[PDB]
Amino acid sequence: DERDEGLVLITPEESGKVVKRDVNNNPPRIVMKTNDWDQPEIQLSTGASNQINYITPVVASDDIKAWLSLNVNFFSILALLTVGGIIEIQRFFPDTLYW
Amino acid sequence: SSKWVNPEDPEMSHPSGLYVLPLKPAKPQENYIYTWKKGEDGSIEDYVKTPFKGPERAADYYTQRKGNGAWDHWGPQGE
Amino acid sequence: EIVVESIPRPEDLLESPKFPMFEGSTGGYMSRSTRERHAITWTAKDQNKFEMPTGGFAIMNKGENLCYFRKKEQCISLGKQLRKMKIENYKIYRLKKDGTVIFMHPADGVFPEKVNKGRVQ
Amino acid sequence: ILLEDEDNYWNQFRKAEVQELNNGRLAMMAIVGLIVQDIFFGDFGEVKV
Amino acid sequence: AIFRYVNATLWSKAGHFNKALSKGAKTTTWIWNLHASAHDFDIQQGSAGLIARKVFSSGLAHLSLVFFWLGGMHFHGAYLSNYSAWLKDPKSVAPSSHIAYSLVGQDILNSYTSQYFSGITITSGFFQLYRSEGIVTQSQLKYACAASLIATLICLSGSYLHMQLMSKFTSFYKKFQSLSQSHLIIMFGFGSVSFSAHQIHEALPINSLLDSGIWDPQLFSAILLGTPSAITGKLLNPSTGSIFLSQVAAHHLAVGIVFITLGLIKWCNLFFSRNAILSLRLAYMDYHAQLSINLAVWASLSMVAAHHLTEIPVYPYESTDYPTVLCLFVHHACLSGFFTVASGAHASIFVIRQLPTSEIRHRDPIIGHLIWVCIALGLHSFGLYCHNDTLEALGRPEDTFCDNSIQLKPIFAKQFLGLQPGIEVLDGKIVRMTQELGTADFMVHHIHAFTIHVTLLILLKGVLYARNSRLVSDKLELGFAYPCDGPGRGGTCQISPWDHLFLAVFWMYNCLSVVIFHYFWKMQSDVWGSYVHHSSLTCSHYSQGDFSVNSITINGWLRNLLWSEASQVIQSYALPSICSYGFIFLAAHFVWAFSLMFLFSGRAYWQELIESILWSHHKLKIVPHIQPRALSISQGRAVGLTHYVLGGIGCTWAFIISRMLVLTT
Amino acid sequence: ISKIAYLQDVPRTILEADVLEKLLMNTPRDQWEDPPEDTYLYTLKTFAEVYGPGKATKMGWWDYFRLKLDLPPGFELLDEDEMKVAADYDKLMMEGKIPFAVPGPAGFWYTGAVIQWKGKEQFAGDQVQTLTENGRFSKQFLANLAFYRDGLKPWQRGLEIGMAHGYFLIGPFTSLGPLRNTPEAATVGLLCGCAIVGLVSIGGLIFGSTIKPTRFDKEGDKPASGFIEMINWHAIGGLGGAGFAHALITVFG
Amino acid sequence: TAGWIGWAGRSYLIRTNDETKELNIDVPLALTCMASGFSWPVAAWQEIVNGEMAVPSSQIHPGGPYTQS
Amino acid sequence: WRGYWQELIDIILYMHLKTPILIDLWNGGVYTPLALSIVQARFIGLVHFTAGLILTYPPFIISTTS
Ligand SMILES: CC1=C(/C=C/C(C)=C/C=C/C(C)=C/C=C/C=C(C)/C=C/C=C(C)/C=C/C2=C(C)CCCC2(C)C)C(C)(C)CCC1
Ligand SMILES: CC1=C(/C=C/C(C)=C/C=C/C(C)=C/C=C/C=C(C)/C=C/C=C(C)/C=C/C2=C(C)CCCC2(C)C)C(C)(C)CCC1
Ligand SMILES: CC1=C(C/C=C(\C)CCC[C@H](C)CCC[C@H](C)CCCC(C)C)C(=O)c2ccccc2C1=O
Repeated sequence: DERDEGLVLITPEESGKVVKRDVNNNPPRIVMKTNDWDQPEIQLSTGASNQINYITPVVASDDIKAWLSLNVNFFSILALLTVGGIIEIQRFFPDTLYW
Repeated sequence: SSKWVNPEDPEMSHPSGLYVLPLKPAKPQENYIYTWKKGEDGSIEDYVKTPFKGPERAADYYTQRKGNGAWDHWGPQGE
Repeated sequence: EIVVESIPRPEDLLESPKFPMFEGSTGGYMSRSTRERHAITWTAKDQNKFEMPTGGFAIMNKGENLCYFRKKEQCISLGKQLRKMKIENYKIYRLKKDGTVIFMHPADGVFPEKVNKGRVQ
Repeated sequence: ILLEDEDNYWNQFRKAEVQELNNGRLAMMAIVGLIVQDIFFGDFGEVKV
Repeated sequence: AIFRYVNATLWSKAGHFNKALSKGAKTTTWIWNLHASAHDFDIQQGSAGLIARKVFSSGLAHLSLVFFWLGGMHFHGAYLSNYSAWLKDPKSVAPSSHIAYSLVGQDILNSYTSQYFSGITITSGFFQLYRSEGIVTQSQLKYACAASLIATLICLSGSYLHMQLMSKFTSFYKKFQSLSQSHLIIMFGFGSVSFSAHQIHEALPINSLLDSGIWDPQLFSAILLGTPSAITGKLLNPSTGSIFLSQVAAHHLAVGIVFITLGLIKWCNLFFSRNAILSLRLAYMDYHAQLSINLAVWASLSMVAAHHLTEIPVYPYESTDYPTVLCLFVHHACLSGFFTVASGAHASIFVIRQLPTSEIRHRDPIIGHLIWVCIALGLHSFGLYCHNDTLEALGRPEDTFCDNSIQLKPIFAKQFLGLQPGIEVLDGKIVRMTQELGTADFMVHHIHAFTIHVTLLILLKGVLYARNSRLVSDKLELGFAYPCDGPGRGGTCQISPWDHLFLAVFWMYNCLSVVIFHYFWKMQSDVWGSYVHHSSLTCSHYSQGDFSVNSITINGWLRNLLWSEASQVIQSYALPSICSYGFIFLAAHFVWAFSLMFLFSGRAYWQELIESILWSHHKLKIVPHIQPRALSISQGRAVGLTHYVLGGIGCTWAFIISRMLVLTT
Repeated sequence: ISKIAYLQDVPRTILEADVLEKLLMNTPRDQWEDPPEDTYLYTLKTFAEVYGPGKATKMGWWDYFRLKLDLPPGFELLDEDEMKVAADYDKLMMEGKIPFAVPGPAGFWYTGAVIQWKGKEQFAGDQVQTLTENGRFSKQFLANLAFYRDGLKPWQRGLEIGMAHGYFLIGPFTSLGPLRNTPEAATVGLLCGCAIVGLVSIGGLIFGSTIKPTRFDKEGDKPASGFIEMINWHAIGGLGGAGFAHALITVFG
Repeated sequence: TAGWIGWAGRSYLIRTNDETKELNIDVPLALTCMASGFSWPVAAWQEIVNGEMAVPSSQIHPGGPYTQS
Repeated sequence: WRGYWQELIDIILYMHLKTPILIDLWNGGVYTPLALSIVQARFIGLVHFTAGLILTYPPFIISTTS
């Protein structure tokens, strides 16, 4: 994990025993396992810290492409395009005067 | 290994499908009904089980039932 | 080899130490209109809270406990719950109108799911 | 079916009884006063609902 | 706090939340189960902390959705509406912030609302709401829309953040004392005081100027100035036909003060009877218990809103905007019914998942007496109608129950407003008129009581017999939503609380349809209409006062209400205004009939038909590996119920709205 | 207690002493060792094992804010009196006694009385006690009904019941019948009431011929003889009561 | 057009032969089949003639058993 | 369908057996009331549906053609 590289991540057993500062000069952070699939680990601060904690989610173009490949998005896009095409045909050639 | 013996067809198993013969009581319970029992001092009880000489309802349908089985089809061992 | 318990008629056994501590409800058997009963007797190492098949909850005595119901279905459901609690000594009896006691559920003393010798299809 | 001598907290039957008696005594005095005042001064304690 | 675990990888898994969906897509039942259990956060993978996380974040996301909808309403009012024409002359111009395209001749839907505007007449009362709020400019409406969109974005951000801010240690959602105190003092008390301030400082001057006739920008940008000593509600704005907005502002100030006082006495512990409610406090600290209680509270408040929005006029010109008041009443009554059946459902779920209260231990007497009261109420109330029908058909009106014949006077229906004699009118319309109660009102009210009691019977039976019953003793093991226990013991169809709701919804819909018809016919016959000239007016009502004479018979309901008043919707095809309403009438009839398919048929026939059909696909090598399956039993019931209710509601909606639109224009 | 490491010298900032005492009192004793995951005590244990003397003596502002958000305040936990009241309630219900309450408007009131909910037969749902059926007044009233009264012959029972039934039955037809406004309203109502008495007595005869109740029968008598006698005398009494009501109506207008 | 839709679809199903591909569409292959379905008349007649369209009824489930086995 | 109605019938039977006078005469043992079986209810609902549908037309045709 690149986000926490250079951070001193102490287990709860070592809390207070380790006081070495981080690469960013922050104090060590206590890491705990939560047994939650959504948040497997949570970190607490031993003191005031100056560190980057991104709130944006990690989204990959491959993941987005897989989600759109899901049959629902594929067929919904197909049906939306078809409905738009029929509506535009009705707009451009109303009343079927050619027939 | 079932002690029950089928009355209708000895080769087959008993319809009950049990393996231990029933236990008869020392004295069978006698027919009773729940009624009031005025206490003779102004009191009165609500559900007092009191003896009843015969069937509470003498209909043939009621009296034909012996409780031996679903159709009273269990042999003498049922009692 | 199996011994059938006395299991006195519920109308005769008004108060017994065996009966577990339960709340009571209108879901119990109708005493005025029915006479056939089913008794379930088990032994518990500790008082575990359990749900009566007839309405509310109950607390089983440490030692011998006895309960009365109207249907083998109620007795068997309570027995399944006891088995979940790891009480394997429970027995079920059918009580006729006249007091005859018929040992029913562990018919041969071995639970039906477990194979036993002397059983024929 | 009542158990007056029950040592539970939810056994305020004495409270209920005393409430009954006090309200009844007050109502006795009130009704006698209303009747007397109506007979004397024609005042029946008109209510302004 | 750790946002590195939120990735779009799970978006394509489609079923990660439910462990029972691990064997992905072996049949179409898998798709249906995915959808059914999508939002059942309790049975999903995770922990209680995750359940709380999902519940709160979903609440915030729905808040954002509602804010988006409100912002869209404001935008439509600002840019796609005739609000300017309506404000200057509300009577002549019908409200319309709704415009349709000219795709396939669809421009016919737009109807004449003003000289320069053509569109669809709206019935939500949003124009009256804006007028009450003091919104009189496109800029004001635009900034309201901007505020709504900003609130939408804020709520969306809050949901996304709280999905990770709240950890397994999070417990702020279990602080019921803090939650209730904060909501009572700030959300309600301070909210009401602040809205009273808003009214006093913005709406009162603007509304007074509008009533006078002033439309000056400088004025638009001295309380109790015009209100006399007359009790509020006893004197309506002569130029607007609604309660004085200064009286409304004083009401909100008083309500906020009362809420703050209640909160403060609770804070000081002045309330003493805590023990009487301690049992409920311990028992009902559950998601579903709170959901049921809140749903019932909001259902009752919605019904009270439906009644008061019409009986007590507070919005400008909403009293004379007959389509608006009718639609508001009907909408809020329907919401009341739906949220009440919801409360029943989640009460059943709470009973299944948690220990019930001790009133479940004498459930047999409760439901038995409810059954008896339902039977007696239905017998008497509906058999009075049947007696009237039979006797009138035989030719003996003197033997029927009516005002002229045997009459059932509602002695207990007594006045409390103490209004002055007469009616209140505003520009050729009856803004307010006393409703006179007689035999017809007696009969219809007892029909209402009967239907309410039967719906309550179904819901209460489902709640009380959820854990077990004489029939099946392991209903708790079976769960909440199962189709049956089997064909045994005679047959155990629809023994589940889910099915009890499935029937209570039918009964709620029946009750609400009767309520809607009663309100509609009574208002048309005895309240709404015009007048023809101390002055005495002869009031010409839209239905001509036929409720009191014809409503006493089911034939009268069928003829004078459905057949007679369906002339507008049935003959709406040529008319540009309501041709859409006629088509929706027809389509709703179709959908309602189509629901009977699922309501009557069964799973096995369709499964066998699907297999026979799939034979040909396999023959031609069209092998769908998501094997087609017939809808489950519970799903078939749900689909049938949804289509049934939607079709019935659509028919009623189109019928009433067409009638009102045509009559008022 | 002293044997619990994390409960020793918990810093005041993490949790106040009084609130900690209240939380321990509220929590079951057996859970102090290792509380379940979703409990205030579990949160306190997890955070006291990491923070306090001999450990991290500082916390980030946001971490401390969240800790104070998710730890309980004093007023959130139950009081001694509240816990006692709840325990007494549960003990009563489990013992089979019910703190009497009557439903009111969207709720129920507590009358302050403790009743014996369970009857003589504990497992019998027919025997649960209620004032309506098991009170002294109700017992005496039902026992003194004609159907039940002691020392009554079946003919006496039937005669009294029928007198009552016919006497009240004539009235509905007299007042609300088709001929209620005609001069023969009372007589037509009497005829209709006698017809109703006859129909119900025929139904009772069918009941006694099919089910044959034997509670009124004398010893050594045909089954259902007493019941049939009672039903016949109910028919007689219904005729008599209907006639008496009609006579009173006619004589006194 | 309808034969185009049917052919495309049948061709995707034959090419994929997997419930996982049925659920998560292989969009490249799906588009390829959609484009290829334009010659469906000739392709379908050729497959019908050559026996690649229909399989013998003995290779598929006939239905429920109507007699004793 | 049948389960709801069977439970309702059970409650009604409980009320009848708890009624003071009726219990001492009617045990419920003979012809014990029960909810209609699944097939019985299917048939009864079909009969009601058919009767209503068929019999509501002749009145209409007579009214319109007379
Ligand atoms: C104690 C007493 C009493 C009692 C009573 C009773 C107990 C009654 C009962 C009764 C009854 C118990 C009755 C019965 C009835 C019946 C009915 C109502 C029937 C019906 C039927 C039907 C409906 C059928 C039909 C049919 C035919 C015929 C043929 C074939 C087909 C069918 C099935 C359809 C009295 C009041 C007298 C008086 C006082 C004393
Ligand atoms: C709950 C309630 C109630 C109720 C009541 C009732 C239910 C009543 C009843 C009543 C009745 C129901 C009555 C009756 C009476 C009767 C009578 C009074 C009769 C008499 C008779 C006679 C006298 C007869 C005689 C004779 C005979 C028997 C035969 C031969 C001939 C001669 C004539 C001799 C009330 C309303 C109060 C109100 C409160 C509550
Ligand atoms: C019809 C029916 C089916 C068969 C119905 C099925 C399988 C539903 C078909 C689902 C389709 C594939 C979903 C796609 C949506 C529609 C095709 C949309 C049509 C929209 C129109 C406007 C074109 C059941 O399985 C069933 C089960 C239990 C009780 C009743 C019934 C029942 O009534």
